[PDB]
Amino acid sequence: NYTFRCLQMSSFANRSWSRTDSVVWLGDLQTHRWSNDSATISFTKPWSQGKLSNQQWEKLQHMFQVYRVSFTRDIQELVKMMSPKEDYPIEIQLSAGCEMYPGNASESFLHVAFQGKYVVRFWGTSWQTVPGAPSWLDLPIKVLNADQGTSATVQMLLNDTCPLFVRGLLEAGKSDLEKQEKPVAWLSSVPGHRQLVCHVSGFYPKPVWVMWMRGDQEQQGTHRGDFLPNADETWYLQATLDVEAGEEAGLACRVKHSSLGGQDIILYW
Amino acid sequence: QKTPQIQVYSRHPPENGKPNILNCYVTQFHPPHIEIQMLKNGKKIPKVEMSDMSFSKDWSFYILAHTEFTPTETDTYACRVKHASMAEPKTVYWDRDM
Ligand SMILES: *[C@@H]1O[C@H](CO)[C@@H](O[C@@H]2O[C@H](CO)[C@@H](O[C@@H]3O[C@H](CO[C@H]4O[C@H](CO)[C@@H](O)[C@H](O)[C@@H]4O)[C@@H](O)[C@H](O[C@H]4O[C@H](CO)[C@@H](O)[C@H](O)[C@@H]4O)[C@@H]3O)[C@H](O)[C@H]2NC(C)=O)[C@H](O)[C@H]1NC(C)=O
Ligand SMILES: *[C@@H]1O[C@H](CO)[C@@H](O[C@@H]2O[C@H](CO)[C@@H](O)[C@H](O)[C@H]2NC(C)=O)[C@H](O)[C@H]1NC(C)=O
Ligand SMILES: CCCCCCCCCCCCCCCC(=O)O
Ligand SMILES: *[C@@H]1O[C@H](CO)[C@@H](O)[C@H](O)[C@H]1NC(C)=O
Repeated sequence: NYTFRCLQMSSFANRSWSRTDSVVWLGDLQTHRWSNDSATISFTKPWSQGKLSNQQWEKLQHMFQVYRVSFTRDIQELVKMMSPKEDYPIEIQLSAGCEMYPGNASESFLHVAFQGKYVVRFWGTSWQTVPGAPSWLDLPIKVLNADQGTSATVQMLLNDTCPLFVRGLLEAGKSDLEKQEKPVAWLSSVPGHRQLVCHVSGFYPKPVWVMWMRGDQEQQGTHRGDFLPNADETWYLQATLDVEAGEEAGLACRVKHSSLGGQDIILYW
Repeated sequence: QKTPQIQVYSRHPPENGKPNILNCYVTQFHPPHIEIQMLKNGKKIPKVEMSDMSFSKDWSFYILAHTEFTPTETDTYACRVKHASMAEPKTVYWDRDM
């Protein structure tokens, strides 16, 4: 079940300074980037064009190129219109894409946050404010909905382009999406109760099991940390256990991960 | 305005004198404007690589910085973050285990 997420981050500091940067994700892998500094979208994977021909990709990119300039001027206009109630600095974020299922695969979304708060979505055939959003958004959204052409394009992109493109991506990026990288683990602790730490790094895909054991008995105090990214598209996770000094003996950290194939890592303290 | 969290950890098991990569993962902050440095003995490392900034489901931003490094037991390493949510830079030291 993969989610394809196009994330836009736009910052408007004043009338003479703004930037828009985007990143695109397929599951936990980055597939595109588009810096304010670049004229065109960059592939971050060899397969990032999915199954689109050179021509279809160029058309889609031209649309995004026009959109980036238009978006910028639109927000500048929305501020002029709504000011002083809403003035700089302004942060706007857009999260758009689709999630693929079995059979006929998809649900699309386009959510918009203003100053870090979710306020607007595209839904059905038009933009709408979400319940609880500030009333000053009323006129800007009516003004935005008056653009029937944009609405038609957004509906197409979400309903048709996004799932088709993503089907092609999943196909073309199959080997990477299914790559297996092996975790490496190591133990440490800080010195009367000791906190024991089992570090596991370099695994891909994300699902993993890590647990402190004493023989076959699971150590219930095992506390799993957050999944942390490495720069090389693998993961890092640590698992800790509070113990009494002179109790570490006998303890072991066991690691199960799909890339190991039955050869679990078991590291004895 | 959300204050950044900082986690510092190595790519591989830290072995003294062996080249490695140290990561500094900065998360849960807003607005996105931020300055991140990685330090060796309190001194800025010039070669630091930064991931593209992104944001989570809750709309808070995150970024990964990393740099090549060789642990020893004579050098300290840290990540230092300047953000509007804090009146002073926050430095967090690599704890030599992580
Ligand atoms: C992209 O995909 C989205 C869905 O995510 C499509 O959105 C739908 O668009 C259609 C038609 O444009 C809408 O259909 C209309 O529904 C009306 C009732 O809407 C409510 O009720 C339904 C449940 O029944 C809810 O799902 C919905 O959210 C609303 O609460 C009907 O009253 C309409 O009937 C009237 O109009 C038609 C002509 O348009 C006449 O034939 C009828 O006799 C009648 O007068 C109509 O059926 C639908 O509501 C939209 N769905 C949602 C969820 O909003 C986009 O159309 C699609 N775009 C493209 C280009 O593919
Ligand atoms: C982000 O990119 C845009 C578009 O390339 C830049 O916008 C231009 O800014 C210049 C100089 O300040 C203006 O004179 C132009 O009119 C702008 N062009 C358009 C079409 O928007 C912008 O400067 C970039 N932002 C940053 C902070 O570097
Ligand atoms: C409304 C977006 C639906 C998705 C349409 C398919 C586009 C796939 C290509 C991804 C590159 C887009 C880069 C982000 C551009 C932006 O949002 O500013
Ligand atoms: C606008 O914001 C930028 C970015 O912080 C700043 O450098 C500049 O001085 C500001 N003032 C104007 C109106 O140019």
